Amino acid sequence: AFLGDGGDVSFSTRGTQNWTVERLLQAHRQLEERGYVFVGYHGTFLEAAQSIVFGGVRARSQDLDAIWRGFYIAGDPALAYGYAQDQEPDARGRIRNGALLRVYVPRSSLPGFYRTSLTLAAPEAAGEVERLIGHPLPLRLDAITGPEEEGGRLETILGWPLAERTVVIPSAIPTDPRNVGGDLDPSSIPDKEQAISALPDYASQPG
Amino acid sequence: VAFTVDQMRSLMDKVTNVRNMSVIAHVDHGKSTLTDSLVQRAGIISAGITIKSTAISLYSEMSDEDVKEIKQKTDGNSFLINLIDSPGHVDFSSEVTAALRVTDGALVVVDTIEGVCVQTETVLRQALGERIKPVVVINKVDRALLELQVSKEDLYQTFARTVESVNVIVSTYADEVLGDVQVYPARGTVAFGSGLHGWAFTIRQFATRYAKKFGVDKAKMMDRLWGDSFFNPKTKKWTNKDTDAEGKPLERAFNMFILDPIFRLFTAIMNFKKDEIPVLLEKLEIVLKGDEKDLEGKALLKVVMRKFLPAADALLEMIVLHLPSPVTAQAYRAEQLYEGPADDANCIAIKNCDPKADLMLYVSKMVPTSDKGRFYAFGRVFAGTVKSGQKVRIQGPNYVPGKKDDLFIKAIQRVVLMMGRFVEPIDDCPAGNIIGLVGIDQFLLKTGTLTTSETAHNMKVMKFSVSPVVQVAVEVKNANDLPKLVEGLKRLSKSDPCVLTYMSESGEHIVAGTGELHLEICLQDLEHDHAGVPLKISPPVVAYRETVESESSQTALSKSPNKHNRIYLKAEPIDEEVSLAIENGIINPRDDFKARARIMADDYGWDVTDARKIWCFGPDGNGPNLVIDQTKAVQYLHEIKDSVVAAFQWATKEGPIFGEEMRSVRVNILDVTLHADAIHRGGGQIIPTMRRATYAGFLLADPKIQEPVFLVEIQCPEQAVGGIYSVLNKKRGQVVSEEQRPGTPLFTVKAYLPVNESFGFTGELRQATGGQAFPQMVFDHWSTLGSDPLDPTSKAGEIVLAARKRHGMKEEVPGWQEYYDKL
Ligand SMILES: NC(=O)c1ccc[n+]([C@@H]2O[C@H](COP(=O)([O-])OP(=O)(O)OC[C@H]3O[C@@H](n4cnc5c(N)ncnc54)[C@H](O)[C@@H]3O)[C@@H](O)[C@H]2O)c1
Repeated sequence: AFLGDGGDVSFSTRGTQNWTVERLLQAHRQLEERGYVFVGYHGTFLEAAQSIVFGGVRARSQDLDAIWRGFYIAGDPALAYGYAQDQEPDARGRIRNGALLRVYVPRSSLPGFYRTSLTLAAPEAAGEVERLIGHPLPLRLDAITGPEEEGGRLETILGWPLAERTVVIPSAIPTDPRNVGGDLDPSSIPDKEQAISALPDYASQPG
Repeated sequence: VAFTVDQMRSLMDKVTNVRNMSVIAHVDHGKSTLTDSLVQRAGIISAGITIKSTAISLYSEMSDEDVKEIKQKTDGNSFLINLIDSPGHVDFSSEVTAALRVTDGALVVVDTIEGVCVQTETVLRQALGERIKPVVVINKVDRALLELQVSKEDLYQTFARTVESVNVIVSTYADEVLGDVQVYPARGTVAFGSGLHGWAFTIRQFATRYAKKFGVDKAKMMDRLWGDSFFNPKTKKWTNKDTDAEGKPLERAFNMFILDPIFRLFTAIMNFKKDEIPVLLEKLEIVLKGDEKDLEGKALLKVVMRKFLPAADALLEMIVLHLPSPVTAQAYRAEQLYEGPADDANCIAIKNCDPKADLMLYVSKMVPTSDKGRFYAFGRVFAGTVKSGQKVRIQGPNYVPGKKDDLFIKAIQRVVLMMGRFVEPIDDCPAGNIIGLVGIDQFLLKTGTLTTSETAHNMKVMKFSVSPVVQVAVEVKNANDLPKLVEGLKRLSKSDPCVLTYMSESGEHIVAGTGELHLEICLQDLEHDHAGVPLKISPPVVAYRETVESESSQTALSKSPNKHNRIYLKAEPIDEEVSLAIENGIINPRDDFKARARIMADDYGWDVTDARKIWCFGPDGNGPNLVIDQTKAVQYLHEIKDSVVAAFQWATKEGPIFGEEMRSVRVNILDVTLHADAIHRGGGQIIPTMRRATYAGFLLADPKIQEPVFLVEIQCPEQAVGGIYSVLNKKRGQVVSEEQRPGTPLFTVKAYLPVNESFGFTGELRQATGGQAFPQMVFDHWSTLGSDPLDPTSKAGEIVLAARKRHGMKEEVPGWQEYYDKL
């Protein structure tokens, strides 16, 4: 268990249950102590978070070119915040808020983390990425970080093999049920969480 | 007795022998106890679809000589008695009037010791205002003998004072158009007995028995059996002075021939005098059977008194012989029950109880049934005959012969007898009888008037409203009982048309009522019946509305998460007239868009252009809120309509101020930019966009909140009227009018009372008027607070902040910037 001590953690529209800031600091500490490192956030809907936190990140089909398949996370929680919501309304047409998740990997996987200035998910970057990771896409036991779009914010792609080795825990950053679609207000980010949200230094050159 | 549908019909066409009456009694007076004695005696049973008991049918048979005493037209020796159920407390005033309005007679139950209580007294003057003839029964006589052990003269004087206080109320409030309606024991309009032990008698009952032993017509015999009449035992002479020649006291007739025999049995049995009881029982001819010959104490006394003077027979006697039939009563209650001309073709048909004229059926309430979630209309035919399949004009509250508002020309699926808990279909039903109807619950909320005449006005309407102005949050104490509560709420909302159970966005289970008390009883039934599970109920909360005061300071802009879609809009207030029109069905969502626009344009000054660009109403797709399409040449605009509408439904259900429904809010979509590929204009993208833009526009249109306001009608004696104003002047109440009843000293004060000031109102009004006040409030209008909801200190802001915290929201109300596009 990597969720720390407390009640049963569940995901709701009212917010994550039994997940204070203090419990996060504990779980984060216990994670570092076991050789794990924080690499970013992952915004998604309630049922998904549940599956990830309690079942683990597992590979699945996704709408994109096969060479870019993998788990998608972002260093800046504001970016991942935009995906923390239902992507499709229910029968009546409700679109409820989601949850922000924190992704941790074994430090042993850090040698596989690289970065690039090029925009990802584009054929114009595939070559450079394949150069850095030292093999043809898709990503495997490695990860790539680069602008989600031209001039946009950074994103990180965890090759599924590496993504299935993550340990994900809830974030103390709450989604807003009365403002679904709104942008993350930086003042809603617990100063204590911001302190533990520093990202590792990624390689700009291949191994 | 078991009756066939043929027998009932044959019994229902003889209206002259029907007794429409209710029982006016305090619950702690054995109201249900005397009622039980009646149903176990005269209760009619039929020789699948069950309903909530609302009325009971009783059968009573009498002799040819008895029928000759009835001072009203009669036909035959059979009598149908409709015992219409009454509320369990005065507080349920609205339905207290409902029962009384469909009745003609009243059995007023009064206590022996305590006499007439404040409640029964208040209900009585209401019944008298409805022109209901009362007959009295002094219950709890058992207590006077066993506990108090009073003498025969003490008990008599006790009855004399009790009857005295009753006629004080009667002669005072009973309208002079009915003649002397006062009750006199000597005239068989007053009975005495104990509901508990199940015995009761009238002066007429003992008069009949001694009538032979004195070779005397019971007329002058029952005349003697009360008041100052004395039968000197030594001289065997009847006298009018309470002393003999030597100045010795004489026992009065009532104490001698009526009370003595009863006092004898009470003493013989309760003292276990085994040798007296047999002798005492024989001369009264009370024969015990097998098991009964061994009984002792109260066990024996109960049997002996039940066989000596059966309770139901004394009551049935007064009911049949002294209570007005539909024919006799409708003659003087018609003008009062008709909201139109007195010489109208229909009003006249009501006075004559004419079964041939246009139908005039009254619907007093809607009764829950086992046939799905449908309700069965309950009422009384005041004119014409109701038939199965017959097409009738269902005229609701707002209905007026002029307009076609609140009118539904539908057909009666089936007409049925309300046999207490069961249903019995019949072909038709002549005027004068109580009946139930099938297939009207979707046209009549609770009350209304059925008519077959295109020129007949509604009958005296009883003001009601489904508007949930108060609500609470239900929550199981044990997380495993969740399914039991979920089904409990689904059950609760079905037992009452005016109860609302829904789920807020947060997922909370909400129960909303029409008033403090109405919501109180519902939370009880839920935690004891529908669910039966320990519940955690939050304090009661008043329901508010969010609205705008002007047009948005500027255009509201908001883009989708994918940054490819944008919605430009602007909010503006909607005229109260219009919002009222929408709430009143005039401006209808399911109405043709062209026909509807003509109305809004001609009758409300709307640009017919905009009125045809209405995309939807809200919330629930019919509220007093509108989305108007004012875009120009937007490609694929229609392919997002379903989403935009959906968003508006949620945005109007819970506003940006503090989660409360919107009211009178017009949203004008000014412009839209969409991605070319429909893969990026799905619900997931548009819904939030529209939702947020609406919030931004709302917050820019000078936000305001509206509070619900009651209209309270209070009946109160002149003396205690001062206590009414005393309470209203600290509840922000505003007096509308103060009318006085012509003859009586009864006043009818009407005033507006903010719902958030009505909590415990009846309790305070009770004390201030000594219990003489008869409250009756219904939702009237919404009132916009002047104060700024965005200001935490202002009266509006105070409410807002308190609510926001209570909901766990950010204490401060969001600025339009939060929902506006983050540029
Ligand atoms: N989601 C983010 O936090 C994030 C961060 C940066 C960029 N992006 C952008 O979003 C696009 C993909 O969005 P996405 O990743 O949310 O959708 P996706 O199609 O890549 O993944 C599908 C969804 O399945 C859900 N899920 C449920 N159980 C899971 C499990 N056990 N393991 C893994 N996933 C599970 C995830 O929440 C995820 O949202 C990318 O192309 C990228 O450009 C997203």
